[PDB]
Formats: sequence, C-alpha cells, structure tokens
Amino acid sequence: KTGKIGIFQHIIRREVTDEDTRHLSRKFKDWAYGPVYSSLYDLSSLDTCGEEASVLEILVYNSKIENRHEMLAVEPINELLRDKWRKFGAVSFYINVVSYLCAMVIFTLTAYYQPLEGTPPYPYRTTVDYLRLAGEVITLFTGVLFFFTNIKDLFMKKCPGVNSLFIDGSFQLLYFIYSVLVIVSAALYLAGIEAYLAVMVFALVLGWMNALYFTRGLKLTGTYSIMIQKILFKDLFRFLLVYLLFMIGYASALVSLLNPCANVPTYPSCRDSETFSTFLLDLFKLTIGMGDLEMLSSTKYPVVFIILLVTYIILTFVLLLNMLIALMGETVGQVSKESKHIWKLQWATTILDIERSFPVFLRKAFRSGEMVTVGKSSDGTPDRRWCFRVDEVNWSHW
Amino acid sequence: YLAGIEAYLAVMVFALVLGWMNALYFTRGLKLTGTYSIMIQKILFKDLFRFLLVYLLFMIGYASALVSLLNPCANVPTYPSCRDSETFSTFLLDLFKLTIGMGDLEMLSSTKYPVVFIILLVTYIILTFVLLLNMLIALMGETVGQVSKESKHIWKLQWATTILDIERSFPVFLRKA
Amino acid sequence: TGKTCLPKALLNLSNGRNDTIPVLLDIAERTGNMREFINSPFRDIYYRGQTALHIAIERRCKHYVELLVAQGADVHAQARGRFFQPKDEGGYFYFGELPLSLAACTNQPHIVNYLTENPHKKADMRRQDSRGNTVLHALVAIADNTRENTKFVTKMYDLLLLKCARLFPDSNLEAVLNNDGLSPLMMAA
Ligand SMILES: CCCCCC/C=C/CCCCCCCC(=O)O[C@H](COC(=O)CCCCCCCCCCC/C=C/CCCCCCCC)COP(=O)(O)OCC[N+](C)(C)C
Ligand SMILES: CCCCCC/C=C/CCCCCCCC(=O)O[C@H](COC(=O)CCCCCCCCCCC/C=C/CCCCCCCC)COP(=O)(O)OCC[N+](C)(C)C
Ligand SMILES: CCCCCC/C=C/CCCCCCCC(=O)O[C@H](COC(=O)CCCCCCCCCCC/C=C\CCCCCCCC)COP(=O)(O)OCC[N+](C)(C)C
Ligand SMILES: CCCCCC/C=C\CCCCCCCC(=O)O[C@H](COC(=O)CCCCCCCCCCC/C=C/CCCCCCCC)COP(=O)(O)OCC[N+](C)(C)C
Ligand SMILES: CCCCCC/C=C\CCCCCCCC(=O)O[C@H](COC(=O)CCCCCCCCCCC/C=C/CCCCCCCC)COP(=O)(O)OCC[N+](C)(C)C
Ligand SMILES: CCCCCC/C=C\CCCCCCCC(=O)O[C@H](COC(=O)CCCCCCCCCCC/C=C\CCCCCCCC)COP(=O)(O)OCC[N+](C)(C)C
Ligand SMILES: CCCCCC/C=C\CCCCCCCC(=O)O[C@H](COC(=O)CCCCCCCCCCC/C=C\CCCCCCCC)COP(=O)(O)OCC[N+](C)(C)C
Ligand SMILES: CCCCCC/C=C\CCCCCCCC(=O)O[C@H](COC(=O)CCCCCCCCCCC/C=C\CCCCCCCC)COP(=O)(O)OCC[N+](C)(C)C
Ligand SMILES: CCCCCC/C=C\CCCCCCCC(=O)O[C@H](COC(=O)CCCCCCCCCCC/C=C\CCCCCCCC)COP(=O)(O)OCC[N+](C)(C)C
Ligand SMILES: CCCCCC/C=C\CCCCCCCC(=O)O[C@H](COC(=O)CCCCCCCCCCC/C=C\CCCCCCCC)COP(=O)(O)OCC[N+](C)(C)C
Ligand code: NA
Ligand code: NA
Ligand code: NA
Repeated sequence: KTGKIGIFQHIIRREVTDEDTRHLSRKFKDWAYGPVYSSLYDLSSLDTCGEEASVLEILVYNSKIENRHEMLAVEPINELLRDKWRKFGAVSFYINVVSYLCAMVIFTLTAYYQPLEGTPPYPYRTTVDYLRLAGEVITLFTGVLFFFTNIKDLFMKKCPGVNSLFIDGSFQLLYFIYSVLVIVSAALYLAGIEAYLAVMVFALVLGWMNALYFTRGLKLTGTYSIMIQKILFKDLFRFLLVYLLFMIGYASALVSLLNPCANVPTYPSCRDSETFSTFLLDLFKLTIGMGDLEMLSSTKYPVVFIILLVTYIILTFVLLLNMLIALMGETVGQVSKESKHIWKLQWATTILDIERSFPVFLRKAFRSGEMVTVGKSSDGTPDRRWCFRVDEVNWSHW
Repeated sequence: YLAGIEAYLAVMVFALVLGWMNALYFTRGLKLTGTYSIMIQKILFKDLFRFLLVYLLFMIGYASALVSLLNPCANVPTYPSCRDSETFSTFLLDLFKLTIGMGDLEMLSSTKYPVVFIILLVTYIILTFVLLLNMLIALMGETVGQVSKESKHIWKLQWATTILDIERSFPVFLRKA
Repeated sequence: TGKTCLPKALLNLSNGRNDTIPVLLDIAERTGNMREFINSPFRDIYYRGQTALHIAIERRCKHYVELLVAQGADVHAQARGRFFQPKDEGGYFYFGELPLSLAACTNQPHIVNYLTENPHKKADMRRQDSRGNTVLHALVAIADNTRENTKFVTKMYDLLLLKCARLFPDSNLEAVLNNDGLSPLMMAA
C-alpha cells in the first residue's frame, strides 16, 4: 500500500534454509536437474479468493501509483495475472465487449428509427415500434446499471483522485455521464419535452467513445488509447488556450472592419447580429485547412483586412498547428514506455474487476497455483501452502 | 469473360491495382527503396489499423448521432434538407472527407436542433483531425525511428532470399559455372 | 517408476559421498545382478531410460561415475523419457540421450575425458541417440546464445572433435548426419 519495493521484493523471494526456520520461507526449491531449476512461490496472502485481504487487490487498487508497475512486475505477480487471463480473464472480458458493442447497436438503431414529429412520439402499436420499444428499454437498463455500479463504487472502490487517472478514473465519470444522460432523456421523453433527442445524441457519441475502455485487452490498442488522453491533456488544451486567444483577438479585430446594416440587407457585404459568431467558424475552418479565405472585401479598409488574415494563417496554421504535430511527437516519444506501464495496471485492474464479480466458490475453482506439502510443521503437521511453480534455467551456478 | 457475365471488368480492376502494388516486391534490389517498402507495411500494421479502429468507432458514434437530427421525407423530396435511405451512407463519406481535410462542413442546417449539430461536428474535427490524424503522424515518427534498423536487417533477408530464388531456378551445371 | 535402491542412494546423496552404495553393490554380486543392478529402465513416461549412471553424472559425482562403469554397467542407455526430450516436445532437458552426451552438455570435462579413455568399457563419440543426434548435435541443442553457455559449448565441441580425430582417423564426427540430415552446423543454422 505504501510502495516499498526493496522490502516487498525481499519478502516474497525469501528462501531460508535452516530446518527450524523453513516455515518462514516463501520461495522453495521443488526440484532441479542440471541447468534447469524449478522453484515454488507462496501465494498465501497474494491470492486469497474472497476470504482474506490480499496484496494483489491492494496493489492494483489501493497503493502508490508512482511505482505500482514495479510491484506488479515481480516474481509470481506477473505470471499470476497472466494465468487468470487465460482461465477466465480473457474470456469474460470479450463477453463484456460484445455485450457492450451490441448494446450500442441497439442504442443506435433506436435512434435512427426514433420518430421526429410530435410531443412524445409514443404511438407504437406496430411490430416495428414495439421492436424499437425493446431498444429503449434495454438502453435504460444499461443506464440504470452503470448508474448503480458507479454509486456502488461510491460506497466501495471510489474516492481516489478519480478525475484524470489513465487507469479507469476517466471512464468511471463518462459511464456515469452516459448513465445520467440516458436517465434524463428517459425523463423528458415521458415528461412531454421534445429535447429527449438532443440529450440522447450526446449519450450516443459519448457511448461509442466509451468502447475505448475495451481496448484494455490488448497492449496494441490500449497503449494507443492512453496516448490519446495524455495528448488531450498535455498537448491539446494548451493549444486551444492560445488558439482561442488569437481567435478573439483577430476576429474582433476583423469584425470591426465591416459596415453595419444600419446603412443592403447582406451578410457577405454588411454585418449584423451573427457576424462575430460565423467568423469564429470560418476562422476555425481556416486554420484547420478546411475553409477558404474568399476575401469579404466589403470593408472600409480592405488591405489591412487581408494583411491580418495572412498573419492568422501563418501563426495559427503554419506555426501553431504544425508545432502541434511536433509536440505530439515529443509526447508519444516520452509517454510510450509510461503508457506500456499504465496498461499493465489497466489490464490487471480488468482481471480483478472480473474476479471480484464472481462468487467465491467459482473463484476457488479458478484458484491459481497448486497445493503443495512444502515441508513439515507443528507436531509434524505439513505445510499445505498453495504455490505457483516457476521453472528457470541458469547455466552458471552448478 | 467466357461465362457471359459482365463483371469481368470489376474483378479485373482490383487485379490491376493489386498488380502494380506488387511491383514493390522489386524494390528489394535496393536498400534505398526496399527499406522504404518495409516501413510502409509495418506502419500499415502497427500504426494504421489501430487508427481505423478508433476512427471508425467515433464515426458511427457521431454519424448515427447526426443522422438522428434530420427530419424524414415522410413530411420536400430533398437530400440537403430531408433525409431518406442514403443519408447514413453519404455522411460516412462526408465525415471521411472532413477528417481528411478534404471536405467542407457546409452546415446542413435543416434540423430540429441546429446548434447541437454544429457543436458535434466541431468535436469531430478536433478529435479526428486535430488530434487523431496529427497524432498519427507522430506515431509514424516513432515507428520509423524504431524500425529503421530493423528494416535494414529484414532487407538483407529479402535480398538474400532474392538471390537464392534466382539460383535455385537455374539448372545445376549453370550454378556450377 | 521402477526405482530400486541404487538410484535412491544417489538422488539423496549428500556432501559428495555416501557409503551405502559400495555395500549395496558388494551385495549385488552376491546376488549376481551387477549387470542387471546398474541397469534399469525407469518405465515412467517421464523417465523412460534413466539409469544410475545418468544420475551419477548429473550430480557431478565423479567418484561413483568411475565406479558404476567399472563393474560394467552401460554407457549407452537411451534416456528417452518425456522429461528427457526437447522443450518443444513437452520436456525440460535434452542433452542427447546418453551418459557421454550428458557429461558434455552438463559442463563436466573430467567425466567426458574419463568415459572415453576409461579401461573397462567406453562410449564411442560416434553413438547416435534415438534422433540420430550425437554429442555435437546435442551441444547445439542446449546452447543458448549467452556468454556463459556459448563459452563451455565451444570448448567441449572442439575437445571431442579434436579428440575424435586422434581415434578413428576417418570421417569427421561433425559430418555425422542425424535422422533428418542436419549436421551440427546445419542444425545450429
Ligand atoms: C512580425 C511582423 C508583423 C507584420 C504584420 C503585418 C504588417 C504590415 C505593416 C504595414 C501596414 C500596411 C497598411 C495598409 C493600410 C491599408 O489597408 O490601406 C488601405 C488600402 O491599401 C493601401 O493603401 C496599401 C497599398 C499597398 C499594398 C501592398 C502592401 C505590401 C505589404 C508587404 C508586407 C506584408 C506583410 C506580411 C506578413 C508577414 C508576417 C510574418 C511573421 C508572422 C507573424 C504575423 C485602405 O484603403 P482606403 O483608401 O482607406 O479605402 C479602400 C480604397 N482602395 C484603396 C481599395 C481603392
Ligand atoms: C470535453 C468537453 C466536451 C464538450 C462538448 C460540447 C458541449 C457543449 C455543452 C453545451 C450544450 C449546448 C446545447 C445547445 C442546445 C441547442 O442546440 O439548442 C438549439 C439552438 O441553440 C441554442 O439555443 C443555443 C444558443 C447558444 C449558442 C452559443 C453556444 C456556446 C457554446 C460554447 C462551448 C463550445 C464547445 C466546444 C467544443 C470544445 C471541445 C474541446 C475538447 C475536445 C473533445 C470534444 C435548438 O434550437 P431550437 O430552438 O430547438 O430550434 C431551432 C430554432 N432557432 C434557435 C435556430 C431559431
Ligand atoms: C488454461 C485454461 C484454458 C481454459 C480456457 C477456457 C475457459 C473458459 C471459462 C468460461 C467460464 C467463465 C465465464 C462465465 C461468464 C462470466 O463469468 O461472466 C461475467 C459475470 O458472470 C456472472 O455474473 C454470472 C455468474 C455465473 C458465471 C459462471 C457460469 C459458468 C460456469 C462454468 C465454469 C467452468 C468451470 C468450472 C465448472 C463450474 C462449476 C464449479 C466448479 C466444479 C469443478 C470444476 C462477466 O463479467 P462482468 O461481471 O459482467 O464484468 C464486470 C462487471 N462489473 C462488476 C464491472 C460491473
Ligand atoms: C454530469 C453530467 C450531467 C449533465 C447535465 C445536463 C442535464 C440536463 C440538461 C438538459 C435540459 C436542458 C434544456 C431544457 C429545456 C429544453 O427542452 O430546451 C430545448 C433546447 O435545449 C437544449 O438543447 C438543451 C441542451 C442539452 C444538452 C446539454 C448538455 C448535455 C451533457 C453534456 C455532456 C456530454 C457531452 C460530451 C461531449 C463528447 C466529447 C467528450 C470527450 C472526452 C474525452 C476524454 C428548447 O428547444 P425546443 O425545441 O423548444 O424543446 C422542446 C420544448 N417544448 C416546446 C416541447 C416545451
Ligand atoms: C483469395 C482471393 C480470392 C477472391 C474471391 C472473390 C472472387 C470472386 C467473386 C466475384 C463474383 C461475384 C459477383 C457475381 C455476380 C455479378 O456479376 O454481380 C455483378 C456485380 O458484382 C460485383 O461487382 C462483385 C464484386 C467483385 C469484387 C469482389 C472482390 C474481389 C477481390 C478483393 C481483393 C482484391 C482487392 C484488393 C484491394 C487493394 C488494397 C490492398 C493493399 C494491401 C497492402 C498490403 C452484378 O452487376 P451487373 O452489372 O448486373 O453484372 C452483370 C450480370 N449480368 C447482367 C451480365 C448477368
Ligand atoms: C465460450 C463462449 C461462451 C458464451 C456464453 C454466452 C453467455 C451469455 C450471453 C449474454 C451475455 C451478457 C453478459 C453481460 C455482462 C455485463 O455486465 O456486460 C457489461 C456490458 O454492458 C452490458 O452488458 C449491458 C447490459 C445489457 C445486456 C447487453 C446488451 C443486450 C444483450 C446482448 C447479449 C448477446 C450478445 C451477443 C450475441 C452475439 C454473439 C456474437 C459473437 C461474435 C464473436 C466474435 C460489461 O461492462 P463492464 O465490464 O461492467 O464495464 C463497465 C464500465 N466500467 C464501469 C467498468 C468502467
Ligand atoms: C474496441 C473494442 C476492443 C477491441 C479489441 C480487439 C480488436 C481487434 C482484434 C484484433 C486481434 C488481432 C491483433 C493481434 C496483433 C498482435 O498481437 O500484435 C500486433 C501485430 O499486429 C499485426 O501484425 C497486424 C494487426 C492487424 C490484423 C488485422 C486482422 C484482424 C482483424 C480482423 C479483420 C477485420 C476486417 C474486416 C472485418 C469483416 C467485415 C465484414 C462485413 C462487411 C460489411 C458487409 C503487434 O505486435 P507487436 O509489434 O509485438 O506489439 C506488441 C503487442 N502484443 C503482441 C504484445 C499484443
Ligand atoms: C476573466 C474575464 C472574463 C470576462 C467575461 C465577460 C463576458 C461577457 C461580457 C460581454 C457582455 C455582453 C454580451 C451579450 C451577449 C450578446 O448577445 O451579445 C451580442 C453581441 O453580438 C455577438 O455576436 C456576441 C459578441 C460577444 C462579444 C465577446 C467579446 C469577447 C469575450 C471574451 C471572453 C473570454 C475571455 C477570456 C479568454 C481567456 C483565454 C485564455 C485563458 C485564460 C484563463 C484564465 C448582442 O447583440 P446586439 O447588440 O443585440 O446586436 C449585435 C450588435 N449590433 C448589430 C447592434 C451592432
Ligand atoms: C519499382 C521497381 C524497382 C525499382 C528499383 C530501381 C529504382 C530506381 C533506379 C535508381 C538507381 C540509382 C539510385 C542509387 C542511389 C544510391 O545507391 O544511394 C542513394 C543516393 O541517392 C541519391 O543520391 C539520389 C537518388 C536518385 C537519383 C535520380 C536519378 C535516377 C533515376 C533516373 C532518372 C529518372 C527521371 C526521368 C526518367 C525519364 C523519363 C522520360 C520520358 C518522359 C515522358 C515522355 C542513397 O545512398 P545512401 O545515403 O548511402 O543510402 C544507402 C543506399 N545504398 C548506397 C547502400 C544503396
Ligand atoms: C459485434 C457486434 C456486431 C453486430 C453487427 C450487427 C449488424 C447489423 C444490424 C442491423 C440490421 C439492419 C440493417 C439492414 C441493412 C439496411 O439496408 O438498412 C437500411 C438502413 O439504412 C442505412 O443506410 C443502413 C444503416 C445501417 C445501420 C448500422 C448501425 C451501426 C452498425 C455498427 C456495426 C459495427 C459494430 C461494431 C464496430 C466495432 C469497432 C471497434 C472494433 C471492435 C472489434 C471487435 C434499411 O433501410 P430502410 O429501413 O428500408 O430505409 C431507411 C430508413 N427509413 C427511411 C425507413 C427511416
Ligand atoms: Na490540408
Ligand atoms: Na478545399
Ligand atoms: Na475546397
């Protein structure tokens, strides 16, 4: 829980030899034959299916995030999670994904066949509209589910600094937002209000963007999804701060050079009541390389106007947006390894979230390791310690 | 073309584009072009598929979200105001052109809620063009930096395989010459 | 398994020696089974062929390896058990399948010298295991590309190869194809 590798590493691979104090060892020497050496780690605390506190629950959930990757990269812990991934972790995760991908097909088809005329578009009485009715209900089931599972985590695993962690702290919010935002739409589709739709549309785009949670079952896609969010933090906000700051600067500067419609009712010659707003979009399209200058030219001072837009392109496209590519290259180079290590925390958290969701007898069926009589203890009573074999080779210590 | 069917053409067209793209095999006789052709395929694997996975995932998300905000032609027979039976599909192309920096917004504007619509396309540009496609350039730079040496070494296997495929294709007396 | 007294003595050897063995062997000729006594197929499907000599060598027990051969036991027993197969057959330690192939592959030059120029019997450096693989074929099977491994592989590879030139001044032992052709160089490649 406190992130102390030197003692933590020492305790696990503790091999004492003298006959009295051999019950204190946690790394045995099962068998050897020339240059191949088996070894047998104790999982007494590490893996306890339900009926005890365990180191592995603590590390993956309640510990220091600064070195948690070095803690999950020691002797059984790496191969103990990989073993769970084989048995149940991989499988159950890939039921969770298709269960979710399907639920977002249903939330899609119900939106493409949601009517658009009249206060609440109830009038079902039809095989199609009853099929749509299966859709909205399955949807609301997910919303109330994701709502309770997150508030279950309120009286359970929540309240670290879960707002910007790359270790599911981000998605706990967005599934909550998805959960709230389906409930509100369900409330307004029943309370008459016609903005059930607008509130739904956000929920849909938000929901597919939650399928990036399910890129955690592959280092390939999961490391990628981590770099998206870091770049979104370390690189894109500082870019929009400046970019916005320029934009109000030039836009106000450029609106000032257009004659009012107190003159002849034109936008492309005159300016009135929407001329600021559209420039923000044109000056947005313009830096994105997506809109054309197409000089307005209906201005008191036309040549100052053109000199400014060119300084907007040079600064915002040629210099800021291509610097933005450059900064990403510095980001992805810096946070690649750091993103490999987060994923290992993501992946491990995924396994135990599945495991904890099982009843205890099922966790004991998938119990990892093998029972062993490592030695003799009180009044000759053996040591019935579950353990985890790790075969090894050194062609040096004959 | 012998069984009468007129899709000899469509099947041929794929074969032609596929065939010139097989001339990259013949970049193996130069480290210059052959290392290059190796980095194309790694980037196609290690960098581009993971990009299309996400990109697609966003696109169905927003597109469905944006089709939902257009009034049917059960109203007046328009596409640029109404929506019927091809409106999903074309958005996938427009929202593809849009992230590529190749299509224009040109707000449809014939929607129950027009301002939610514009707020979404802007989030599509920011996420898909400003952030994903320019991150994609960045990732390639990490790829080509990592796999340059590894691509020099593959080419040496390519080049050697080329030599022996030729040699084996000779009769023995010529190989002894 | 099929284990008898003599393995159990050697497996539970301590401090380098154990004086039970010369007596159980002294008792062996009294029963008249030395041939059959230092010879046994553990018929375990993890130990199909292991003998007391295979045990005598892997324990680095020179004193008894000189013994067990002296009473004329075997130096050619094929330790074919699944344990004694390559790691891709579902095994742990391939060394060849022979005591001479073991003493080489287990970094024991003294045994390997002895087993050849020992008086009673001697394993020729030509003998093929149940794959065709001789001792040099087997040194290529255990060599990883590490410093310590590649060191003592090349020494003994030379040693036997230079040594087998003295004897049998004929076909090089490095030319002995195995049961898929591949010589020790082809087998390393
Ligand atoms: C760090 C450097 C920052 C530089 C900022 C840009 C500065 C410009 C300073 C000069 C100010 C010019 C003022 C023009 C006033 C104006 O607009 O006057 C007009 C008409 O036009 C003229 O009379 C000027 C004619 C000459 C044109 C050639 C200019 C050559 C410019 C060369 C330099 C370009 C720099 C390019 C950008 C390089 C940026 C790279 C770093 C990146 C960071 C930004 C108003 O007409 P009016 O009669 O009232 O009514 C209209 C009637 N009518 C005339 C149309 C019939
Ligand atoms: C991580 C943050 C994610 C943010 C997501 C975007 C969020 C927005 C939240 C606010 C919701 C707004 C709801 C609008 C509802 C709507 O559409 O209402 C309408 C009309 O419009 C209004 O009444 C609103 C007028 C105000 C306009 C200024 C908005 C200022 C927005 C500023 C923030 C921009 C964010 C920009 C993107 C920055 C992204 C950077 C990170 C990158 C990741 C994405 C429906 O008209 P109706 O009367 O039913 O019929 C039509 C009749 N009529 C009105 C046309 C005559
Ligand atoms: C090297 C090994 C290779 C083997 C590979 C093949 C392995 C396949 C194993 C497949 C079964 C595991 C997946 C089942 C579905 C599952 O567990 O779905 C889970 C949850 O399910 C449940 O809640 C249902 C409870 C009942 C489940 C068991 C039924 C099957 C029993 C058969 C097991 C086979 C073995 C023993 C017999 C059983 C009888 C007693 C022993 C007798 C001695 C052998 C999905 O996760 P979710 O909670 O949605 O994710 C987190 C959600 N959150 C908390 C974040 C909101
Ligand atoms: C903690 C979250 C909880 C959310 C709080 C908001 C909940 C509820 C507010 C909704 C009600 C407000 C309107 C009530 C009045 C009304 O109905 O007003 C309407 C128009 O109002 C609107 O359109 C309101 C805008 C809705 C969106 C709000 C933001 C939603 C959430 C934003 C977040 C999600 C986004 C994410 C971006 C993705 C990128 C991220 C990437 C991040 C990557 C890491 C008037 O029009 P009218 O046609 O006349 O309506 C019919 C009325 N009549 C005639 C029948 C009586
Ligand atoms: C293992 C490969 C084997 C391929 C299996 C496919 C083979 C055969 C299927 C063809 C027959 C199907 C149609 C029969 C009916 C028909 O004729 O239907 C037509 C239209 O049908 C089509 O158009 C069928 C689509 C053809 C393309 C399929 C894919 C081809 C292969 C795809 C792969 C190659 C690409 C590579 C991409 C490059 C990038 C990579 C970079 C990688 C870099 C590393 C109906 O129209 P109508 O005018 O009425 O026709 C006349 C009929 N009438 C009136 C005369 C009776
Ligand atoms: C060896 C194979 C054995 C197969 C056994 C199959 C057994 C049962 C089938 C049903 C499984 C349902 C399991 C749900 C578990 C669960 O709770 O799922 C959730 C996901 O949300 C739901 O489920 C929504 C609820 C509504 C139901 C689903 C939609 C409607 C029904 C669909 C079922 C049929 C599917 C597909 C049919 C087509 C299949 C094509 C195959 C093709 C193979 C390539 C897991 O999210 P969570 O982890 O909790 O993450 C939350 C995020 N947070 C908080 C951790 C950050
Ligand atoms: C979003 C939810 C979550 C998704 C997660 C799962 C996503 C995808 C599944 C992919 C699994 C296989 C990839 C394993 C790669 C791997 O393991 O290693 C990769 C190597 O990759 C590759 O070589 C190429 C990869 C691309 C292959 C494409 C074929 C798979 C997709 C299926 C075909 C899709 C088309 C068409 C469909 C048909 C349409 C008809 C209807 C049409 C309409 C009618 C990197 O290795 P390395 O450099 O060592 O990095 C370390 C990573 N390491 C090994 C530790 C995990
Ligand atoms: C910390 C200080 C914050 C102070 C904020 C004060 C907010 C508002 C004050 C303005 C009040 C009046 C607005 C009423 C709304 C409205 O409707 O206004 C319209 C005007 O037309 C428009 O199109 C709206 C233009 C809006 C101007 C925005 C200026 C710039 C604002 C800058 C804010 C951002 C700060 C900083 C960015 C930081 C960046 C780096 C990060 C640093 C982090 C710390 C009224 O139309 P009307 O007159 O009826 O007809 C049009 C005119 N006609 C035809 C009669 C001549
Ligand atoms: C696709 C099939 C396979 C193709 C393979 C062969 C491709 C191309 C042949 C190029 C061979 C020469 C290049 C050797 C370069 C080299 O060896 O080293 C390069 C140095 O390059 C250069 O300095 C410049 C290179 C470009 C020169 C252009 C002139 C050649 C093309 C001919 C002219 C074409 C125009 C017009 C045509 C007329 C039109 C009229 C009709 C018009 C219509 C009527 C790198 O060196 P280093 O940095 O040490 O890297 C290590 C590489 N190293 C040395 C180990 C191999
Ligand atoms: C694993 C689960 C897979 C489930 C797939 C289920 C497939 C299909 C279900 C839909 C059946 C109905 C379709 C009939 C075809 C047709 O013709 O439909 C048209 C509808 O119009 C269209 O334009 C087609 C729109 C298609 C919607 C797609 C939704 C989204 C699909 C998402 C699939 C991809 C999943 C995941 C991506 C993963 C990404 C990350 C990697 C993860 C790897 C594991 C019928 O027209 P009609 O009604 O006559 O007239 C129009 C309507 N009007 C005018 C009457 C109102
Ligand atoms: Na462009
Ligand atoms: Na253009
Ligand atoms: Na254009």
